[PDB]
Amino acid sequence: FISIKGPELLTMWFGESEANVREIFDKARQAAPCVLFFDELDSIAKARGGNIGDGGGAADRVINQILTEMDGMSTKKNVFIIGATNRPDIIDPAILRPGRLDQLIYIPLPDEKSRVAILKANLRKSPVAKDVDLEFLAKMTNGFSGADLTEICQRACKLAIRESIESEIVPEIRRDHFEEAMRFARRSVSDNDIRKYEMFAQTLQ
Amino acid sequence: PNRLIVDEAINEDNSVVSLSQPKMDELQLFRGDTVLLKGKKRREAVCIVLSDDTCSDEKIRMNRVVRNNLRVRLGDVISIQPCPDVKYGKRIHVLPIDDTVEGITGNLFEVYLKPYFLEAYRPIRKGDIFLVRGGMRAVEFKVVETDPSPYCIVAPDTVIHCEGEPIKREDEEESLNEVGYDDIGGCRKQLAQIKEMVELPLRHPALFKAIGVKPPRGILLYGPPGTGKTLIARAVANETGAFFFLINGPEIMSKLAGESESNLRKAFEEAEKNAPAIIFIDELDAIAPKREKTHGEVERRIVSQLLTLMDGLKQRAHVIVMAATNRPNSIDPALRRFGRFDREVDIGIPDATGRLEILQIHTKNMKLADDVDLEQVANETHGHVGADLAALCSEAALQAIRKKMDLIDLEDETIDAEVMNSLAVTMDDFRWALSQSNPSALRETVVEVPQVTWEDIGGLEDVKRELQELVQYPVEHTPSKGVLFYGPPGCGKTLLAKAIANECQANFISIKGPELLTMWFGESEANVREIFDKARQAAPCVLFFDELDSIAKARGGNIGDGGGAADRVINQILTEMDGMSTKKNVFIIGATNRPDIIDPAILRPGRLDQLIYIPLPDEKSRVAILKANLRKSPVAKDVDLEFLAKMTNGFSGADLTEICQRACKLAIRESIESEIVPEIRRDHFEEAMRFARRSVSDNDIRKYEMFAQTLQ
Amino acid sequence: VYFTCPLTGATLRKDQRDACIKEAILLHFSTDPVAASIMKIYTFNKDQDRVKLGVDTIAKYLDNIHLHPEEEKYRKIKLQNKVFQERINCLEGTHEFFEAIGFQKVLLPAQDQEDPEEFYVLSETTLAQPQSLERHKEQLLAAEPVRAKLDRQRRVFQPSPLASQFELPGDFFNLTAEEIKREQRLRSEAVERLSVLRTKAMREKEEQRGLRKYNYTLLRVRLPDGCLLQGTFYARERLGAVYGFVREALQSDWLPFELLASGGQKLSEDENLALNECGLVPSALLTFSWDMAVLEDIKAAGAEPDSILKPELLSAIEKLL
Ligand SMILES: Nc1ncnc2c1ncn2[C@@H]1O[C@H](COP(=O)(O)OP(=O)(O)O)[C@@H](O)[C@H]1O
Ligand SMILES: Nc1ncnc2c1ncn2[C@@H]1O[C@H](COP(=O)(O)OP(=O)(O)O)[C@@H](O)[C@H]1O
Repeated sequence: FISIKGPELLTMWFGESEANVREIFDKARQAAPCVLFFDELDSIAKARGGNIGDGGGAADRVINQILTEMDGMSTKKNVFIIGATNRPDIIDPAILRPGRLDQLIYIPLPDEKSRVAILKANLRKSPVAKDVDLEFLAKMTNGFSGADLTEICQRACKLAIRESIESEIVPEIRRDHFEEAMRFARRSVSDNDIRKYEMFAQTLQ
Repeated sequence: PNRLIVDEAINEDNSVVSLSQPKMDELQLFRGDTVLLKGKKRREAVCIVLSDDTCSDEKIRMNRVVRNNLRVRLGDVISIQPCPDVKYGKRIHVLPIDDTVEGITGNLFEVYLKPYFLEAYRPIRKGDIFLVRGGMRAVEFKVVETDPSPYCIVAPDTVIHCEGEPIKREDEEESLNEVGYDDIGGCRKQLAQIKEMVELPLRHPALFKAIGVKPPRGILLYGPPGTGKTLIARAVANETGAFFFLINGPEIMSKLAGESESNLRKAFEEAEKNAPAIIFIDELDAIAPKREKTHGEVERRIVSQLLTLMDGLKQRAHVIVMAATNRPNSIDPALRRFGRFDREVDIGIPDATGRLEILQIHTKNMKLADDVDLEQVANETHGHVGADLAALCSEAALQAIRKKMDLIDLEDETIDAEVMNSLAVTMDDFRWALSQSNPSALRETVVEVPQVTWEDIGGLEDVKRELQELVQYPVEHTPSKGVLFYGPPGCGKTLLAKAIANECQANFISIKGPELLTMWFGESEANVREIFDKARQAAPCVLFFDELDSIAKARGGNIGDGGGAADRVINQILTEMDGMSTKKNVFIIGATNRPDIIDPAILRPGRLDQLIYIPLPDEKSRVAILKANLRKSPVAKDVDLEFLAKMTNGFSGADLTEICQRACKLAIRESIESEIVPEIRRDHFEEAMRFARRSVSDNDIRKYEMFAQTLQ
Repeated sequence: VYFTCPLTGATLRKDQRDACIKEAILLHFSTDPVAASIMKIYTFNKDQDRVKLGVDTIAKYLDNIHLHPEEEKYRKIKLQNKVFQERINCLEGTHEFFEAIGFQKVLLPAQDQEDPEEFYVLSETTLAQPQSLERHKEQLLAAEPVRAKLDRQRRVFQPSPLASQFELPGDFFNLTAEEIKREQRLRSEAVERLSVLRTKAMREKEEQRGLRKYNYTLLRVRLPDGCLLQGTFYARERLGAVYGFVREALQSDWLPFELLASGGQKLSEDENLALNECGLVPSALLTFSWDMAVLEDIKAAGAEPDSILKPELLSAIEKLL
């Protein structure tokens, strides 16, 4: 797994060092089998202004070099490219043409059954008391992301550990530890951000 | 038992040492009792013991004069043996050391020994060496005869004799005028970092000889010239005992091909022969400049020779190489690879406290007049480094010397000690020197602890608590490492960042619009990496990015050119933030007056996760603001600040300040006109209110409230 | 630290003071019940503000009957009165005082309740002569708590030169693995503490750890004749009590002298400063010297000042080992 982050794409543009794009794809060719993950694909469009910018398109030096390398990469090298963005509305449409990242998958906030599954999965490493109501927590955390549900379970784990250590100066995480964890956990994704994502997904039909 | 580790002194006096009280209680000795200290080579020294609130329970604090008499160094262990049997002396014969009595004559007893011992009751042992400062010289004396033996206490009835030639210093005796730790003022933290890295492999070399893991091979000290880069390297070598070898770029580069590389590798061989040793290479950027800058064979070959000599340190046991440069990015990058010079320390520029300490160091031997205020001088000498404060003291001394020596009219090879004894440097002489001195580090950014406190900020009681919780929680018990402030201008955004830095005693790094714009305009956004590296080196610090939208506005803001919300500098800032951990003791604060046009990336999880709204002050806050602004001036009882606050409903904190400042100016003008009234009267505020206006409109408040509700 | 019990002369430690004095006051009732109850009211009760209000309220009840001795409504002091309950009934020893100065404790029917109430009723024998209660009123109001006096334990010592003769082992200067690892850890922790970003509250929590260890001091004086004079003082004691202590020890208590502190600051007899303000707590050595005026006469007359202390103290001199 090769992790490529927005800051790398941003530096290449501003420093006129797009040759580093070849290094990224060359590493994937040499690391094969591998998955080459391009995070923050929106960073290029944002570098050109993103929300404001000029009157033109998203095409630029860095995306042109990236697209060129993608076209020259064969599936016979066992290299698969995955992209991600939090602002799909400003991604250069060229990257979505056949031969590139033509497949689009929407990853919404977890729903009622998924949030319970997330809370349960995070607790496989620790005993959970029978008084813990994970479905109740999932019902309250309607606006929470998977990252936020993990903090709830992990914080409850730390709280149970704190009590366990103090008892020797406990065998499982109790309901009180999850209810206390809820006092600090917050949703990271606002209602306005959710509507932006749902409207885009609806636009794609 | 009854033995402690030798540490640095707090009290500079040469006859006293300090213990932690619990050890004085175990030794059953009182504050002021005389004790013997047992050192190496069957030597001992006699001194008075006190106590303080800072000495460690297992350490004894003593200065250089006491350590030299015991032939011990910092980190060693000595025994403490109370000696209440010490009696008062009858006759003591003291003679100077020749090395420090040169060019000076006259009656040394009347100038130095008499006031030093008179009614001081200092313990003295035969063979002791002690330092008496005065007359712009540092003159040390050795005791050659005591009527009681082997030690006594000097009394007002004790005869002090001094007859004979000065004593030639013995080869085992070190001069007290050699630079040590007590000669370094500011940058205490940086010196502590060098101690951690360097003193252990030099004082206890066996810990690294028995293992395959080598101590740090090189330390790169960087910062403006005149900050103490060489002084630290010399002080560490002199205090630990390691042989100090001095190298510099020009000395090597001035030599011809072959001779140049020979001298460079010869010095390394000598360090091994004299190990433990420290090799200090000054002007590293001159001896090892970036290769792409020249076609000369000598410049490339010297870099290659230095690279191999650094790598050879795995064989040259107990040799540590230190280097000095102006900036870590001005040297051939090969030197900074794993090993070699992969560790660096930012010395920086002394702040007001450090500058005062430096001035006090340079005046060790100087007689000052009662009107001299070195703290006031340190506050005015902004942009000066230790090299400039050294020149400042010298110039002030020279002006005082001319004023009096033109009256003495002594034309000879020496100057009488009595003439120097009566010479004092007054405030007029420092003031003159300040006018002639010119700081060498005025263009470089000065980073220090701000003087803004919480009493200077009116209102915002909840924001004050929030900032204290954000910094205190990760220390008392993922915590956020940054906050964005938004809202109308002139409400205290900057003061909030400074006040939290003040209370924490943290360094404040102020980045303003023009600085962000300069980096964008000149395509030098790479400097953002140095800014974040400074934030790490300055830790604990608060890294404040003001006017985050200054570039977006400069490029159009409401209209726009070829860009939008993101730019060269903001994107580099985002890059570096991802590499900073919550454990780096750096708190990043941003501010903007136009959150609708700011790159939203800065608020994404892991960055500026905290978001605080700063509204216009309410009625009770406006009163608090007026009182804070007037806290530094006399105000008449007829001034009704609550009534004013009731009227100035739409005024920001900055707008209320204009009212206070206008009233202050009017009071000053009236007082001056009367002399050609002693406090600010209501009439001055009533006039001020005729010109002051609110800077924030009602429509602008709605814009901020909508954003606040959009993000929650 | 040692104290003398003011009522018995017994030698006590700092913790034994209340136990002995309280017992002495309870026994004193066999000699003078009024004096014993007065000491009991001030000594047993730690809250002196309530004691001062209690004895003032008692003084008012006594003056009320003094103004109208012919009116029976002033002869009985109700123990359930709001002012009596708050100031008098809450203190130990106030009931014993009333009985000692001629009041009988009785139960009388209430003017509006079935349950009898408690009263102190003055007898005819004492009511006939108000001068007795007037004297007892002043004896209570002018009183103070009984507290054991600090024992100075005046001693003179002669240091033995033998205490300074000791040789170290050859391995004395060779530090252990724990001493070297501890020192390097302290260096790393010192650099880390300078690097930590913390608020003032966390800074004070650590600094405040050094604030509560001492409230008494032992002082020593080094005399020109080679003798050491020692004694015990309270941390709040004034410099004038040290000069008085030394004057009593000197062969000539009238002969002017000065005491110099261990920090080089001269202590004047006319400076009413506390020992914990001058830096003489929990312990300090002072340097003794005669005034210059008398030293000039001593030298001019050919007299060797070979005796500083009175023979009455020197005959009991102890050695330091
Ligand atoms: N931080 C400091 N503290 C005390 N003195 C300093 C400091 N920095 C510089 N000085 C003084 O300035 C001078 C430095 O000159 P030099 O030995 O060439 O060192 P450098 O040029 O590397 O700073 C010395 O006189 C030194 O005492
Ligand atoms: N809350 C406040 N309390 C007291 N004074 C304030 C406040 N807000 C603004 N001021 C005044 O406004 C001036 C500028 O404040 P500053 O924080 O620099 O504004 P900004 O952060 O918008 O640049 C300060 O000198 C101060 O006197």
